[PDB]
Amino acid sequence: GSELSERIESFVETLKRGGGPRSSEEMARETLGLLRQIITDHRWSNAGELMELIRREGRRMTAAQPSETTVGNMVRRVLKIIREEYGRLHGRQESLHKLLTSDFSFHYAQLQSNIIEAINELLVELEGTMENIAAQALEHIHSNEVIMTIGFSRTVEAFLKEAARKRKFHVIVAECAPFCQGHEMAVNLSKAGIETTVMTDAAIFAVMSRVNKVIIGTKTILANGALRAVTGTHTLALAAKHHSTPLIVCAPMFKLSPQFPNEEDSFHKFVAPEEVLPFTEGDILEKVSVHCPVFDYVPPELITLFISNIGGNAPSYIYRLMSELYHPDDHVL
Amino acid sequence: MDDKELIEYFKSQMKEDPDMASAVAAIRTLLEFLKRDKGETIQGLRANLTSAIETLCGVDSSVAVSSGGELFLRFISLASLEYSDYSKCKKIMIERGELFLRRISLSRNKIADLCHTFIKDGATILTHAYSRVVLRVLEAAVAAKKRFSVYVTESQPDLSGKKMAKALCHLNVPVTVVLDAAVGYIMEKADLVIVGAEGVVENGGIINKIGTNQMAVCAKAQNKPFYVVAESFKFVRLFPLNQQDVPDKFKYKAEEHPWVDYTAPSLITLLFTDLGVLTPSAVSDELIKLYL
Amino acid sequence: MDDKELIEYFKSQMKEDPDMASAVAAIRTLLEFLKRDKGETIQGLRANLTSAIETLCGVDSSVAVSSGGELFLRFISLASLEYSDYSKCKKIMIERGELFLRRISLSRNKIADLCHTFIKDGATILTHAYSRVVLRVLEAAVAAKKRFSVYVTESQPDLSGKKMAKALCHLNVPVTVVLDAAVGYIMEKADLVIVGAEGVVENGGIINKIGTNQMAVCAKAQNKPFYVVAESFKFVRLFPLNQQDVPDKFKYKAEEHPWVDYTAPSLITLLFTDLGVLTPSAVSDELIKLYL
Repeated sequence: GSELSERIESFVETLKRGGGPRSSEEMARETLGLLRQIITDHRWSNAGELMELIRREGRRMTAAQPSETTVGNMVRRVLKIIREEYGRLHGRQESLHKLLTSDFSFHYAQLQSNIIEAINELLVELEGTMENIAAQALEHIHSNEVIMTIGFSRTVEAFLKEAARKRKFHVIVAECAPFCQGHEMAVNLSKAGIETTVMTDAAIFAVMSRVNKVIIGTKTILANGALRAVTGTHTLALAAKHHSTPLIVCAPMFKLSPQFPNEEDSFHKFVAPEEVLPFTEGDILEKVSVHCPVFDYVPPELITLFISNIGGNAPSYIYRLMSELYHPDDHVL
Repeated sequence: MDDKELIEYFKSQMKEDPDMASAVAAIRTLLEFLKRDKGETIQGLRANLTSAIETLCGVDSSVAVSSGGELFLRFISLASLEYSDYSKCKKIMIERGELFLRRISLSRNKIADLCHTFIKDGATILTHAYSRVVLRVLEAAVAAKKRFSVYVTESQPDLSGKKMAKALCHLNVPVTVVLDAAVGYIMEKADLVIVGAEGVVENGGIINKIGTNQMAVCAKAQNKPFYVVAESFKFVRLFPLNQQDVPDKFKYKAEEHPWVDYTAPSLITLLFTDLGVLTPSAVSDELIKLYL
Repeated sequence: MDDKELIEYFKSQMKEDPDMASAVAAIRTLLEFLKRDKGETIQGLRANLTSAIETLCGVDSSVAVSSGGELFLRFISLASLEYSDYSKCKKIMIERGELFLRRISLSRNKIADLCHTFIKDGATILTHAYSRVVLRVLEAAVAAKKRFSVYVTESQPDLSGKKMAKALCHLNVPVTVVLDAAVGYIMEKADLVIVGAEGVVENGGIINKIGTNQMAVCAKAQNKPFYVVAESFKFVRLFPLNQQDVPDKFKYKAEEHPWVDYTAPSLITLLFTDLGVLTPSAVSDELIKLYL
């Protein structure tokens, strides 16, 4: 449809030009709604053509902004939903069992309703992820604890606000320079009565010796349990590992991406050097190369626990969750 | 058939195709034994297959042959569970074995295609000894028009590292040969380590040539990623607590010169198998899924 | 004194007493050069001694020779600081050199008598290659009526490990020979590692045969004490930042095969020298005390 096409182009341009849905949950919701509209409006005779068109718009969406993995995650979730619905309606993972024991394009005229119902169920599950994560705050925070945060994470903010109803603790927030969004987080936490401290990134390793545990958010969870987080999270994780401080990642399930850390030089988001070195410096900007990476790679061995809407897991289990969310044939997309 | 011609078939099939691995040849020999058995009972078939696996593992002391034998026994047990009647079971086992043979043949190309992406342009690659899967990975990488250097170790008990260096020079890839005592010296030059495996133990560690453990320890000490390429038919439910806990049938006959050692899963970054790229914790799950 | 007779004297003193080490032979050759120099100025004396040290290090590419060269130059500098007149300074130098030679000749037995008490009854000792100081400490430990089993590495590029095994079986000490690649396999059976060193750098690390770093890292990974027995005159004021920072004159001529490697002081428990039992941090202090 023309309206569907204009909505797709609006989404693509919003992704390309930055901004858009500030919260990752909002953009996941928008991606799911767009995918539902594409499924409804477009004409597809069978499951294979629907798969091909979903993959085509998913490729365009991912090429719009590769650093935002949520869109590709939702596209792959919809593809896996289509796979499971078609398999359940028509017929009856690579393992040793399958290897020892050992097709689409058959039209059924009943798959669309099941696909839409599954997408709606996914949307309802997506709506309550933050409350589900926050409900586990008291199991991980004790009396007079010291928590450490970097930047502004809405899930971690909800976590701490829910924990603060019954326990008293201290929170140290490190500003995520240059976009010092930790100031907003510290002000918001102080509004709720939690005693809070503002400090720079350079002080992280200076104060980790007096921190009990580190609770952080992330942008992406990779297939091996690695993280794409805000820049400065890798050094914070290294400092926590130096002191054996437990590092907890509060991240919903829709931030799990089936790719591997093999990709390089496009992982980080490089933005204008104005954030690091102002334009008013003058002539020295001619011969100075200044880079401003927005994201950081965190190896899985630096993460102690993952708290999601389904509970707590170790990084070593992340692979299984991957196999429970995405088909291996959709990793390349 | 008979023990003599069983061993002869094993050796001849290994000889006629020097590319095919020992485990693949053992599985093919066991499938050929199954084809011509003239038996009527699944109990006698199981006993005779166990005896044939014992003979084959007596011919050569490799972990991969025993792993393939256990996998074959599990395959037979699963097929027997599916079909009660032996006459119907036999044909199903034969066709399933043919498909299994084709899949384990394609495993090497699957591993190479999946693994070649982790090595960059200008990267320095460290290998330990001769490994056909590592060679396939490097061939796929150079086919992808990537430029990199490779270091190999001489692998003193049998200079198979020199064989690997010759095979790599045959394709004109820049390679270097270092002593078995130079690994710790050369680790800082390299960016990642790629080794093969003769067998993957239950907890995610690996069994491989005697120099693998020290290379893994050095890579961990200098924070270098340690990658292992291994086929799925090398999964064994063995749990070595230490080096001495490794069965002696795999150390010797394959002052004191063991042929293999064991590497713990904590020293391994990722494993590249025909099932995909796995964490060491996945392997155990696989085994737990296979044996109910 | 001609250059030819200098090389001839060096080689003759090395060959006549194989027990005596290369550094002692170099220092003896330098003192013999100083014995008959027919000169009148200390400036030309220092220049001639420096040139003799360069040609001697041309003869042998060992770190110990250069260690002795710098130590001897410092000895001349201090002696000149003591006395301005050339004749009195020269006689002071010859007496001091004779005393210095006497004291450095008996360092090995002091290290043995101070280090044999760290060996326990029924211990399992791992060592890298041939080192006369380790032979001496093991002989003293046996003379202390102690029973232990020694493991040694074959030291592939020149099988000095086999020579160590023969020289240890000469006294009927139970010894075993393992490959260079089997070191990581053997660490868990050994109780402690004792090695020598061709040179002790400023920060407390050591320069030794190419396989020492692997053993140090493996022992650290397995929590085993790592003891280094070395002489005082092997104290170079070098500060290698990594394996590449080692001077190339010591790696080669003594595909690409380095002959030495550097071990960081954090991988070393104690150093057994004629000065005593020291932590690595002491060594630097010594050098700081030597050069004002």
